Order: sequence, then structure tokens, then C-alpha cells
Amino acid sequence: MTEYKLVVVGAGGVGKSALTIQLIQNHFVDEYDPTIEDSYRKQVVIDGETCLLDILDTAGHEEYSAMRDQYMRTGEGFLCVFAINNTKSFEDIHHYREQIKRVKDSEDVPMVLVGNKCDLPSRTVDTKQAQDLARSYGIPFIETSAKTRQGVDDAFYTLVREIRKHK
Ligand SMILES: COc1cccc(-c2cccc3c2O[C@H](CNC(=O)c2ccc(OCCN(C)C)cc2)CO3)n1
Ligand SMILES: Nc1nc2c(ncn2[C@@H]2O[C@H](COP(=O)(O)OP(=O)(O)NP(=O)(O)O)[C@@H](O)[C@H]2O)c(=O)[nH]1
Ligand SMILES: [Mg+2]
Repeated sequence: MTEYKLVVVGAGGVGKSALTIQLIQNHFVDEYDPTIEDSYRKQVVIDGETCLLDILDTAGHEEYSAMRDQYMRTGEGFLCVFAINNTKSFEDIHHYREQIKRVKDSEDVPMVLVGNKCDLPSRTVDTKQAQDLARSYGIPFIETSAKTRQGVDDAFYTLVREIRKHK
């Protein structure tokens, strides 16, 4: 079956691990254990093609490393995640897109913008703002909650569909 290498990126605390663990294990993690680098694997069927998702879950709180750039170079597509209750994480998205475009050395990298924590009442980033940012990058936007499971499959499966279009 076909293999897709997906990297989940974004600011500390936005829910990159919670999203991934919700996808793999059908489990919400309540505790906040910061990530350095963790990898996961899942077989799924998307649009009738059976495929193997290799998912790399990154750190938020991370300076420069040559190691960070190796795994971003091998990654075929990226979930750029922010939290809808944290405007700074949304502003940081543009930094992640630049970091990616630099290491891949391309304008046209498969990406999906993910607004996580949509279950929380303390919304500070508007759906319309995030849609406009996504439209400006020519990429999809998906609102998710690792807690309710809303959008989780959609986020990963949409990224795979983006990788297919690109090749
Ligand atoms: C066995 O394959 C798996 C399993 C789970 C996740 C991933 C995965 C997902 C997203 C991005 C990834 C991934 O692993 C890739 C392979 N793993 C690596 O650890 C890796 C090995 C060598 C690298 O250098 C690249 C070229 N040259 C120096 C050898 C770089 C990385 C790294 O990027 N791959
Ligand atoms: N209410 C709510 N909480 C969430 C959601 N997603 C993650 N969280 C919470 O946010 C905290 C951070 O989750 P985590 O997955 O650790 O975020 P992260 O981006 O992996 N952090 P890091 O980059 O430091 O590894 C956790 O306590 C978790 O319960 C969500 O959709 N809703
Ligand atoms: Mg994490």
C-alpha cells in the first residue's frame, strides 16, 4: 500500500499530540506532556486507496537544530496547528509555513491549517480570519477538537488528499 509521511507542527500547547493520539488510539490526553519528537503509524482507507500514514509529532518549544530540519525535509505534508483560544499560536503559523518552505525549498508544499480546541468557550481567533489566512496560502482549513474528536480524521485525510493532488 501507499505510504504518506505527515508532520504535525505548531506552537507549544496547541494540541499536536492530543490530535495525533486521538487519531491513533481513540483517546483524549488530558495531561500536558511536552514533546520532543514522537512517531506513529496507522493504516487507513481514504477515497478507496489503502494507505499507511507515518505521522511525526513535533515540539513547539524548540530552538534551531539540524535534526529538526532533517525530518521536515523527508516529510511530504504538514498539519500547521494553532489553538482557537490562543492568538499568538495563530500568529506563529506564518513562521511555521516559512520554516517549511525554506527546508523543502518550494512554494508548493502540501499543507492543512488546523484550528484546534474548538470545544473551548474562550475563542479569540475567528473562523473567518483563519479561512482568509488559509485562502491566502491556497490551502484547506479545518476546525478540530482533540477532546470531542471533531475534525480529527478530516484533518489527516484532507492532508493525504492534498499530497495526492501534488503528485
Ligand atoms: C519508518 O518510517 C516512518 C515511520 C513513522 C514516521 C515517519 C516520518 C513521518 C514524517 C516525517 C518523517 C518521518 O520519518 C522519516 C525517516 N526517519 C528518519 O529518522 C530520518 C533518517 C535519515 C534522515 O536523513 C535524510 C537523508 N539522509 C541524511 C539519510 C532524516 C530522517 C523522517 O521524516 N516515518
Ligand atoms: N479542551 C481541549 N483541550 C485540548 C485539545 N487539544 C489539546 N488539548 C489540551 O491541551 C494541552 C496541550 O495538549 P498537547 O497535545 O500536549 O499539545 P502539544 O502541541 O502536543 N504540546 P507540545 O508542543 O509542548 O508537545 C493538554 O492538556 C490537552 O488536554 C482540545 O481540542 N480541547
Ligand atoms: Mg506534543
